[PDB]
Amino acid sequence: FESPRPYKLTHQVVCINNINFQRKSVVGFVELTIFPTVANLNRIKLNSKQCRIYRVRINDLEAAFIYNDPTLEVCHSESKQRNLNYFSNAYAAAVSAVDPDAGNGELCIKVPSELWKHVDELKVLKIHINFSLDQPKGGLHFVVPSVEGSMAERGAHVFSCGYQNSTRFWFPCVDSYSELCTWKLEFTVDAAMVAVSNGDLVETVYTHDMRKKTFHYMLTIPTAASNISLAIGPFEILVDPYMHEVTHFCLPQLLPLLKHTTSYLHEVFEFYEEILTCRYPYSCFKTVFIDEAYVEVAAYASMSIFSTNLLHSAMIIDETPLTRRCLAQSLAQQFFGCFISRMSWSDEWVLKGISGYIYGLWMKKTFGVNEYRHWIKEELDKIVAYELKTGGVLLHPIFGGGKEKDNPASHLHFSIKHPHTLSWEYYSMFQCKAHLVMRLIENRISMEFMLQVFNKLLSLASTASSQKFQSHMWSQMLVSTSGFLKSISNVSGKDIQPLIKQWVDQSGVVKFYGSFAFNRKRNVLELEIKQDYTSPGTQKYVGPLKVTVQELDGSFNHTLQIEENSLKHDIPCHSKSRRNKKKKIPLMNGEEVDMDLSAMDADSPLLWIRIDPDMSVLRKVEFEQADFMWQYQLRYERDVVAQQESILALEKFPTPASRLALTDILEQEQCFYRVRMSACFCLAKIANSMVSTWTGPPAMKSLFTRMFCCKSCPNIVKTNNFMSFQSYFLQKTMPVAMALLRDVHNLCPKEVLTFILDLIKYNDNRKNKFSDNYYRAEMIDALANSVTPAVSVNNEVRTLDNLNPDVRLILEEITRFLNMEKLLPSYRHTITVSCLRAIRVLQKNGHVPSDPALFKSYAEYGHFVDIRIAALEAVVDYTKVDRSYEELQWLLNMIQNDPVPYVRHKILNMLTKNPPFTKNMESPLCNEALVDQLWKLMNSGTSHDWRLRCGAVDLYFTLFGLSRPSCL
Amino acid sequence: VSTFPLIAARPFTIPYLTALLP
Repeated sequence: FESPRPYKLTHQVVCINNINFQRKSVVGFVELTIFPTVANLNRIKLNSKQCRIYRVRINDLEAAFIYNDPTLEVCHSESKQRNLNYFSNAYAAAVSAVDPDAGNGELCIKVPSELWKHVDELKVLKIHINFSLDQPKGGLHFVVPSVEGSMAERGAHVFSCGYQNSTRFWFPCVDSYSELCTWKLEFTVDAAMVAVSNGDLVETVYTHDMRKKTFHYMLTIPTAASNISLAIGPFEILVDPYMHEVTHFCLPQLLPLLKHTTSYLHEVFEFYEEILTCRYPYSCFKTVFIDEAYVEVAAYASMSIFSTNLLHSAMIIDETPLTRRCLAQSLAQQFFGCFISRMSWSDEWVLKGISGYIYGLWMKKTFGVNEYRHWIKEELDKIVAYELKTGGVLLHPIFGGGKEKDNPASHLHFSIKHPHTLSWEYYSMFQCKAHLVMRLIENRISMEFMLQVFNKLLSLASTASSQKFQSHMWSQMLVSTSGFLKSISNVSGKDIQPLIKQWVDQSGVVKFYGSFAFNRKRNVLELEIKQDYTSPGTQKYVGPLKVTVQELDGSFNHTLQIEENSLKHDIPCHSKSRRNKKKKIPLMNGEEVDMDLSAMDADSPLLWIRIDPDMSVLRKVEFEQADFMWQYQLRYERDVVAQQESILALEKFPTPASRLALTDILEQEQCFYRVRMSACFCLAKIANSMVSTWTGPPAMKSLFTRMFCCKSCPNIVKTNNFMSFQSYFLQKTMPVAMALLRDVHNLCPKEVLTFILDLIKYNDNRKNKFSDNYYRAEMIDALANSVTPAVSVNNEVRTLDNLNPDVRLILEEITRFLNMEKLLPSYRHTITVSCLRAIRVLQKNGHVPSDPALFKSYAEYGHFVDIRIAALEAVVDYTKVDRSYEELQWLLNMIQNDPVPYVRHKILNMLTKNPPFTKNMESPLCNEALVDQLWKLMNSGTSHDWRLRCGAVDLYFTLFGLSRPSCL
Repeated sequence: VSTFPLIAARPFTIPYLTALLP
């Protein structure tokens, strides 16, 4: 109910002063107003790192000072137990001891006996701490362009990105969540550079009248400490006119990009207050764009600060989803970092659950309900893929208290009480399972009842906030899992605790071997299907559910399920649909018009099998039908889920020409965008099986012929095929699938190669007002998908033939596009990213030799994030395939030494995803000194961020995981 | 020098004002 934490807190005043750009330091004093709880509270603990305190003071009395860092290395630096398990357990216990959720110590000021007698008299105190941040090595960021003479004034900015508990790294506090406080914030800033944090503009004139300004932001609204961040430097734009109080802060020469970017946000506010039945529960809302991003999502109190990658300036069409997608994320996680709050790390999952569900509801009534279901399919793809890679993602209410583990989910790391042990794969699937558990709450409880629940939560939050700090009656904003469950059961009490003990408290992905049997094939038994499941390693036995069957022309049959899963079950049978030449359309689904006796329609009243088409269960369903039923699903079905799962099932085995015909019929209608992308991939995989069975034409030429008429297109489609984004996505996708069309003689895509060359010839001027960039990028990706691995028979790598014959033309085109984007550049060098992927594929086919020096020169510092991340993916795969130890040493040294966090994040991420030095396959000899240097990089040099040593924990998961590394 | 003399990397100070300019 209540927090197990003494020393309640009310007020805190920050005052940043003397912020430097040359020695790059910060000095400041912080002010805490504290009501202690119990007597003999002598060793009062706060917590921070990289903070040299100048002095501490309580009412003109400098007391004692304790400053420890057990977040650093093991207490013996040469602890020979250099394995995963001992380091994981010792680090979990050590950083739990860093956490003040016990009698612990990181910053323990000792109360003297005089002030102890004062605590015996009055438990009301004030804390004044003068301190100084150095050159910030994990707590702030000083983005400075390398000029330093004049453009350090105009062109640089100062901010703080970080994780949830990164407030420790910036200014000293408690465990930085779950301390409902109020703040006064004093900012010694430049006259041009504007400081952006929480609260309100409560005292701002040209302040202190000497040379600079000083900002007073007061946060009276009670939040936690894990919401404060200070962006200094950008320029003010009000993009108000619809709701009059939305403020934005961005760097100069980026301002009409904001004038296009911000709008449609008022619609998101309108829909969120249709959901919540309130107002926006603040004064105003702030947004800062910045050329760095620890997290792309990041959402704080009345303020969203994230990357200058999401502008999307009116011509750059393929961020039409992404921009307001990330804005919806940075409003939802905003709303649930503001008021509703966890009591512990194990109690969080409700928050990001309801936030992801709220921006999913936003994705419902803004764009693409079928794309919304496709996003749910991508969520299931992510969850099934990761929890078949690794174990489950469990949502604990249960602790390991009493030095206990209780962790079957400890295949790698600790998960119960602590954030900074987890991986971003685990964190992403935490959010993904939060999405789908909220969809299970949809599946058992009505949406209107959820609106009632959420209105009750925000009613208790807004009533408990903005008051005179009611003593002992103020922690109602801690709305964690237990009381939230009680509120749901008060609204509608059902079997939601079985839903918890299934999906919240048993982290398992469930496959489904629902074996199709065929009764009423003029049979004695009537329409029966067997249920079966067993697949251990990561399995789960889920019982009572329902099953959806569509008839030929008839009812949605729904059938119960049972536990003890060696089962046989029935169907609420259709009539005997006989004389079906007369029974043409007896109401299939409304007024849909379809006629085929082409199936096995002698004695078959069934068409399709389905288990929960609204996608309740974390599922991977495996079964078999007749192939005619699968192909008849792809002429029309009212589920994009059914369409793309039949697309996968018909990507596996078949090759008739009627499949190609029905695929081309499905691709020429108004059905869906990405269904046709994966259907062109069906055409690719099936025409790859047309080596000896080349019955049709060379495919997908007639699809460009019969669908696109500019001026009737005399054999060639050239100009101005836009303003219909169906054709935009389709022309973006299809030549990539055309480049896969291969029959095995030399795989011979020569007509397709020349056709793609002719398409690259025929680009448009400014008649298209749509910045023809991604079309070029995916055609270069089709050139990358022109993999020809079998040219170098003996030695043709090293400028022998000036290698021949079409590879040289592809080199000409990628040279042209690289130098055009060196001269033109149009939007982020995305063409250069596709070209570098093409150059790596050519290095993987032995045409351009395996040399990292181009990728080395594009992994340098002063480039864009995407260029650098593509070159780093390239050099990670280079270290995987080739035996380059020296570039791995440089890669680890740049993991140690660079100021950008996200490139380190993604180096570690896709170094874990694409590993060299593979466990129990050790030919390049990691045992020599690489185990030692990786152990050092886990211990030392990684006190900057938590996630970098989390990625290093992922590295030792991949590299020599549950054993000694076979050194000694 | 004859066939494919690709332009080497510049890397310069401020990437976001250049690579995000219409």
